[PDB]
Order: sequence, then structure tokens, then C-alpha cells
Amino acid sequence: CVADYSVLYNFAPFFAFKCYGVSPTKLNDLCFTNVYADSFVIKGNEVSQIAPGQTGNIADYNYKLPDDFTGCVIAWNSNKLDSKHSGNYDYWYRLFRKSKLKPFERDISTEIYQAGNKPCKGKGPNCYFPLQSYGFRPTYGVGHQPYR
Amino acid sequence: STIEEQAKTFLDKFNHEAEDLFYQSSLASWNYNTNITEENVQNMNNAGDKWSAFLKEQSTLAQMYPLQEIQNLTVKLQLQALQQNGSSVLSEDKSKRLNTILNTMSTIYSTGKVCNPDNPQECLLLEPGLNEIMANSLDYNERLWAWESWRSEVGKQLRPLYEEYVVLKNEMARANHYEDYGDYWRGDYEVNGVDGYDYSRGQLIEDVEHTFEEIKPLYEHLHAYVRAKLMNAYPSYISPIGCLPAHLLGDMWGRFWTNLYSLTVPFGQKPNIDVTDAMVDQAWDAQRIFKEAEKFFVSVGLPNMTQGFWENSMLTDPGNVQKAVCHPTAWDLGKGDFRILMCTKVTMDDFLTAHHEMGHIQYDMAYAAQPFLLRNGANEGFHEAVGEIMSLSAATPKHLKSIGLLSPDFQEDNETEINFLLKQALTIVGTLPFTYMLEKWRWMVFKGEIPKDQWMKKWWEMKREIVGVVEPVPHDETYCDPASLFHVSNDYSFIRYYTRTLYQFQFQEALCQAAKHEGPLHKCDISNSTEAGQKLFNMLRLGKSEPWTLALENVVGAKNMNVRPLLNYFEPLFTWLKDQNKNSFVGWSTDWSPYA
Ligand SMILES: *[C@@H]1O[C@H](CO)[C@@H](O[C@@H]2O[C@H](CO)[C@@H](O[C@@H]3O[C@H](CO[C@H]4O[C@H](CO)[C@@H](O)[C@H](O)[C@@H]4O)[C@@H](O)[C@H](O[C@H]4O[C@H](CO)[C@@H](O)[C@H](O)[C@@H]4O)[C@@H]3O)[C@H](O)[C@H]2NC(C)=O)[C@H](O)[C@H]1NC(C)=O
Ligand SMILES: *[C@@H]1O[C@H](CO)[C@@H](O[C@@H]2O[C@H](CO)[C@@H](O[C@@H]3O[C@H](CO)[C@@H](O)[C@H](O)[C@@H]3O)[C@H](O)[C@H]2NC(C)=O)[C@H](O)[C@H]1NC(C)=O
Ligand SMILES: *[C@@H]1O[C@H](CO)[C@@H](O[C@@H]2O[C@H](CO)[C@@H](O)[C@H](O)[C@H]2NC(C)=O)[C@H](O)[C@H]1NC(C)=O
Repeated sequence: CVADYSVLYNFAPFFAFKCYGVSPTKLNDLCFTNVYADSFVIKGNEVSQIAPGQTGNIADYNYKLPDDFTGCVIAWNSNKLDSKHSGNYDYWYRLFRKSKLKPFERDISTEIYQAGNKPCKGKGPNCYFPLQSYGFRPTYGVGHQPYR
Repeated sequence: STIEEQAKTFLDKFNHEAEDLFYQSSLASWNYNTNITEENVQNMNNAGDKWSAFLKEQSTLAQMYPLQEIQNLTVKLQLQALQQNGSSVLSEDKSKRLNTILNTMSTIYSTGKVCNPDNPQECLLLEPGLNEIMANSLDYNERLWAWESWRSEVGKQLRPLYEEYVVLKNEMARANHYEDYGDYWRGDYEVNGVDGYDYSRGQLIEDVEHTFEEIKPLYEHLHAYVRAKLMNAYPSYISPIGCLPAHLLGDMWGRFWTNLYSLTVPFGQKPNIDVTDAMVDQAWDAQRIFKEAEKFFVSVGLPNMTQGFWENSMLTDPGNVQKAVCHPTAWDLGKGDFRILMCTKVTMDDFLTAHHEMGHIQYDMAYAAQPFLLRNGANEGFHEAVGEIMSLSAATPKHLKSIGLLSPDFQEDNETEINFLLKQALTIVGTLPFTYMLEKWRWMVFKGEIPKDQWMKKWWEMKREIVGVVEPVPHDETYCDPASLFHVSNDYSFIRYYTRTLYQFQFQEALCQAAKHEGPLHKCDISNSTEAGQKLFNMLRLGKSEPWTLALENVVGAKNMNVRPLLNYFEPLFTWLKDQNKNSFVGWSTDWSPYA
């Protein structure tokens, strides 16, 4: 299909437009063999963790970018879209994982494993749910608001 | 496998949930504070119940991990805090009675009240009508009558309640490790483990006594001046060799003698230091009173608040249909949701309180990167000291003249400096001996030293000598002055005031030294100088990760509190203070009583 990147600029006032292998201004004058798009929502303070080589809580367990990355990263604020007073617990993220995650790989698991020494074999000592939700609210400040 | 990492793997699991629960509890509290309704208080109590219950399970969970494999100060503090703050040692038969006695004490302090002498008309509470007469209304008979009516209507029936509460609280305290309930309040400044910073709770009492002895030479001269002025005003009862009647202290229990300062005026030709008129003159409203405060904070390096803070902060009492509380209180809702609930309309006191609240908010903001359980770096003495020093620095006439609150025509002559220094002294040295006496008396009571039938006997024995204030009416064991207090009935410590009294002066002298400001401690203006602001921000962001003694050494230098900043802050005042006090009797007659 014809890939027009002009519709992306006026769609939203993005505050992060990092591009690694291509200068953004030339994006309209290039052709590519294949294009991949991935979408997810995270908190503000984790936005910096989406970069090649960078190591953090999200990168080590949820989404790891390979060093040989030639794409672009776009992030724009979506606080008013998904903020509720009760709590936006519908979104979930992995609180902690036993092992490192391979780049460009995903893990869908919720088995309560023993993060200790004595085998838990169920909820108890150092045996916790891998996933954990969070209650986004409109009254929250920057860093604890939904970001697309 | 080692318990050191097991503790952290348990911690990070519940840290987010604890943050969310604390945020929800604070949200319900702020909602009830803004919305005074039965459902709002129900939501307060329910959210508090969930938070307390979660702390109840967290206490056992922390007790599961032994503390002998823990060496990190962060992990040690986080594990120990939940062990005691989320559990109780008293059994149901005793804990239920302790809670009931606390609730009854609070109710009797609030519901129990007295009003106009011999009149079944509309009445007023302590602060609205009684403590108002004690504070500003300079009238011997009214203050003398109220000073005993309030205690006979509140402290009288609360005396057995206060005694039983002392016994129950001691039963709670001595069980686990403490020797009294005063050991609980002395633990706010205890430092152990770290080399070069060690402390003992027993030595804190000695330090307080030494500070009282240090302030005694100034306080006796202040007492002489106050007694001379009282004899000039009311020679009928006050003797030239006796103590000060308690009612003639500008309040019921003498802490801030600001109205008593008016009678003891050094110079009648005092120029205008009041910028309350300038608030109307220069079009000052609720927003601006905080806006120039933020400008001053930025000029010293402290960043301002976000627009979201201003869109969730109540700077003016709503009134109308949904009434609220005008008491100054800065609110930190959690997760960067700072709020406020106070009043700032037309007065300079609004400006000072705005600086107070802004300093508190900035202090809480600085350690946001610290862990939630370590967000208790807000040492009450240090926190109040920062809040007071920011207002003290912003209250200098140089800053007001530069901003526009004052004018360069007005000058800091001898009359002006003596006047405001002595006005501050009548509130600082006015409360220092009384605060020390109250702290020592309550420490001894919780230790059981004071007999239950001789509470007022020892109280007045110390008041006549240590405080140099004798009761205007023959108060006896029937009533209980401490029990008729808000903090005591609500079971609140008062060592905070005594600690902050010296902490603020230490902070002020440290700021002036770091900024290398040219001027005395009573005219230290560091508005556009941010050099001391850098070290202040470092101390602010230190949080509860280092001992407060270490921060004091890094900023002030002295691990323990020192009166020398107070001494050289009041030295220009002391020059005039010496002249007008050696004429009168420096001592006081303990045996003499105002009631003939
Ligand atoms: C262990 O758990 C206990 C509770 O179980 C925690 O105790 C709480 O500690 C906080 C932190 O100090 C307390 O919050 C402070 O309360 C002070 C008491 O004020 C009372 O009186 C005023 C009237 O003047 C009332 O309006 C008020 O509602 C209280 O009833 C306040 O004075 C403090 O405010 C100060 O700071 C703010 C800035 O935030 C300024 O705006 C103010 O002017 C003032 O300078 C503060 O709000 C809380 O009250 C304590 N609770 C109880 C029940 O005592 C321990 O902290 C915790 N220990 C840990 C976790 O280590
Ligand atoms: C005692 O406990 C404290 C509290 O956990 C330990 O502080 C921790 O120190 C490590 C090492 O710097 C921090 O890891 C860092 O993580 C960030 C991402 O969050 C990463 O970018 C850095 O490169 C680094 O890996 C860790 O965050 C920090 N803890 C907290 C809560 O912030 C301290 O190390 C402990 N003492 C000892 C001797 O280990
Ligand atoms: C801090 O610096 C500011 C910036 O110059 C000062 O504000 C100006 O001060 C001069 C002289 O006092 C006035 O003529 C200007 O009108 C002021 N500017 C504004 C916008 O009001 C301020 O006075 C300085 N304060 C201190 C304490 O040095």
C-alpha cells in the first residue's frame, strides 16, 4: 500500500519522535520491504526505557529492543482518554519475572511461581502473581498517567 | 535464598498496592475534609479500616522475615516500621478500653465546654470564645474566670480519664520493649548503628534540660519585664517580686505571648512593619500570595508546583453550602497529587502561612524519588523548622521592599529591630520553659514517677520555679490542665515544638553561613541567593535514607541542637533587654499567689 506518514503528524501532538536509522523528515521519500507496528500503553516514567541498549524494569521483562534497530519510536499523551476515578485496573503489566526476556519476544503467563528458596507450590512465602494492575485516575500528575 | 533479598522480593510485591491503598485512604480523607457529609466520613473510616487491616497483615509478614540477616538501612527501616506501626501488643480487653478512653477524651475535649459567666445564652468553644478572651481580650476578671471554668468543664471530668489513659498507655508501652509511653515520643530522634551518629533517649531529656538552663538567663529577664508591665497595668494582684499569673500571658496556657507583647511595648513610636495593608494596596489575592512565594522559592533554587497542584488545591474556604475547615494544612494525596486546604485573603499572616505550606510541600516533593516506606524523611522537628525558616527569611523587610510589600523609606532603626525581635521573643522564649516543663512532666507521668494524686502539685511546683508562672486561682488536683488540651486529648506529642524551636534557628544560621549573606540573623535575606538553596535542596532530597544528625552535620555542623543561633539572633534585642530588666527583680516568688 501507499504509506503516507503525513497523517501521523496532525493526528496527535506527540512529545517523543525518536528515529534511529532514518531521519524523520525523509520518511516520505523512501521505500521499505516490510513494516511492523506494535502498540501498547505504559506509564510516563517508563517511556525512557523504550530504547535500544537501555536496561530497566520494563525492558528486562516486558519489551526489549535489539541494538540493531532501524525504526522509530512515537509516544503521545493519552491521559484524558483512559482516566477514571475508580481506577483503570483493566490494563496490566508484569510486576516481576524470573528470567530475562529475549528481544522481540513476548511472554503470556500468570503462574504464581516461588520467588524465594523453599518451593511455594501456591500463594504464600515469596510466591506472588507475576502480573499486577494499576488504578490510573484523572487527578494523577505527570508520570502516573496513561501514555500511548 | 538469603533473607536479605527475600525481604526485598516481598517488599516490591506489596509496595505498589500499599501506595494505592494509602492514596485511596488520603483521597477519602480529603473528600470528607472538603465535603462534610455522613457518607464522606463513612468513606474516610472505611478506607482507613482497609489501610489499617493491610498494615495488620503486613506486621506479621514483616515479622516472618528475621532481622538478623538484614544490614541495609533501607530494608531495616522498611521492615521495622511495619512491625510496630501496623500492630498492637495490648490484648482485646485492654486495647478496646484504650481506644474507648481515647475516643472519650477527644469527645469530652470537643463536646465538653464552658461559656459566658452565669448565662444560658449562645455559647462558644475554647478557641472561638474562651481562648479568644484568654489571648487578645486584656481583662483580668474574664481571663481569670475562664482559666478555671474551661478546666472545671473539661479537665475536671477528664482528670480520672487522663489518669486511666496514662495507665493504659503505659501498659501498652512497657510490653514489647519500651519503659514508658514517653519512650515512644523520644524515639523520633533516636539514632543508632551508624558510626559518628549515636543517640540515647535518656540523653534527650538531659539535652532538653540543658537547653532550658541555657534559655533561663534570657527568660528571667523576660519574666522581669512582663512582671513589671503587669504591675504597671494591674498592681492590685501582681506583686513586684512574684511570678506571672497564668491568665495574663496572652493565652490560657502560655505559649505565644503576642498580645502580652502589646502591653510590654518597648517603643511607642514603632514604624510600620505591617504589609497587611499592602495586600489591599498592591492587589493581593489567594493566587498571588502563593505566586510570589513560588517566585521566592525559585530564586533560591526550589522548583515550583505543577498546574495540576493548583487545579486541586483549595486556597480559599468554600463556605456557601459545602463548608470546610480554614485551618492551615498542606495536602499530599500521593503519586504527585499535592493539594492544600487553608485561607489567604488580605493579611501578612496569610503570606507567612503560604511560605510555611510551600516549604512543607517542597520538602515533601524533594524526596519523591525515595521509596514509599522511606517517605517518612519528614522529621516533624525538621519539617516544621523548614516551614518556619522559609517564612522567617521571606519576612525580612529587605525582601518585602524589593518585591514591593514595603518601601525603602522605612528603615531598620533601633526601635524597629527591638520591637519585632522582642515580639518574636515573647512567643519563642514565652513557650520554651512551658514546653520543657510540659514535656518533662508528661515523661515523668508516663514513667509513673508523678503520683496520681499529686499531678497538679508537681505541675505547679515546676511552674512556679522552672516556668516562673503561678496559677491565678488555687488550681488543685480536682481538674487537669494537660487533659484539657487538644494534643493531649488526641494523644499527640509536644516535643515537636521544643525541637523545632532550636532547629529553625540552626537552619537559619546554616543558610546564612552557606549563602554568606551580609547582615544579622534577624535581617538575613537570601531571596536572590541560591547558594544555600543548593545545600537545602540536598538536605530536602536526603529523605529517610540517612540519620537526621548526619544531615544536620552536613548543613549546620552540630549534631545536637544549639541555642547559639538563638543567642546571636536575639543579641541586638539582648542589648536593650538587659537595660530594662536589671532594674526589676530578676527572680520570682514561688510562694506568692495572684489570688492574694
Ligand atoms: C505510623 O502511623 C501513624 C498513624 O497511625 C503515623 O502518624 C501520622 O503522621 C503524620 C505525619 O506527621 C501526621 O500528619 C501530621 O499531623 C499533624 C497533626 O495535626 C493535627 O492537628 C491539626 C490541628 O492543628 C488537625 O487539623 C490535623 O488534622 C491533625 O489532627 C499536622 O499538624 C501535620 O501537618 C503539618 O504539615 C502540613 C504539611 O503536610 C502543614 O500544612 C501543617 O501546617 C503542619 O505543619 C501533619 O498533617 C498524622 O497526623 C499522624 N497520624 C496520627 C493518627 O497521629 C506515623 O507517621 C507513622 N509512622 C511511620 C509510617 O513511620
Ligand atoms: C540498599 O537498598 C537500596 C534500596 O533498594 C538499594 O538501592 C538500589 O541501588 C541499585 C543500584 O544502583 C538501584 O538499581 C538501579 O536501578 C535503576 C532503574 O531503577 C537502573 O537504571 C540503575 O542502573 C540501577 O541498576 C536500585 O534502584 C536502588 N533501589 C531503589 C529502591 O531505587 C541499595 O543498593 C542497597 N544497598 C546495597 C549495598 O545494595
Ligand atoms: C531579585 O532580582 C529581581 C530581578 O532584578 C529584583 O526585581 C527587580 O528589582 C529592581 C530593584 O529592586 C526593581 O526596580 C524591579 O522593578 C524589580 N523587578 C520586578 C519584576 O519587580 C528583586 O528586587 C531582587 N530581590 C532581591 C532581594 O535582591
